[PDB]
Amino acid sequence: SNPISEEMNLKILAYLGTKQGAKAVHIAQSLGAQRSEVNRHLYRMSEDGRVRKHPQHPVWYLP
Amino acid sequence: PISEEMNLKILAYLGTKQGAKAVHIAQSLGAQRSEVNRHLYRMSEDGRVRKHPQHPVWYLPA
Repeated sequence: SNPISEEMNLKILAYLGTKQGAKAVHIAQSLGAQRSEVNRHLYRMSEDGRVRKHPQHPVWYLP
Repeated sequence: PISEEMNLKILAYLGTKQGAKAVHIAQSLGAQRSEVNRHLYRMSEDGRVRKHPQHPVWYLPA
C-alpha cells in the first residue's frame, strides 16, 4: 500500500472548488490521476469534513 | 487492514436486507462505521458489494 498524499488532496480540492461538484471519474480525468487514488483520498478527506458528497450515505447491497 | 471475517459478516448482514447504510451495518455488527466503510469500499473495488448510487457527486463544504 501507498500513503495518503496531502498534495493530491489539495489538487482535488482545487479542482472541486471550480465546480458545482464532480464525480470522481471527472476529477481523476482532469488531474490525470487514477480514479482509485482519487477515491481513496476523497474518502479520507470526507472523514475530516474537508469534502462532502451527494447523497451523504449510499445504500449498499449484494450483486 | 482488511479482515475476510469482517467482510463475510457484512455480506451475511446485507443478504437479509433490501440494502443498508453503513451506519446500520456497523451498529448491527457492533463495529465502528469507519472499519465497516473500509471493508465496504475494499469489497466494492473487488465487486463483492455494490451501492446506490454507484457514483456520488463530491463537493466542498462552506
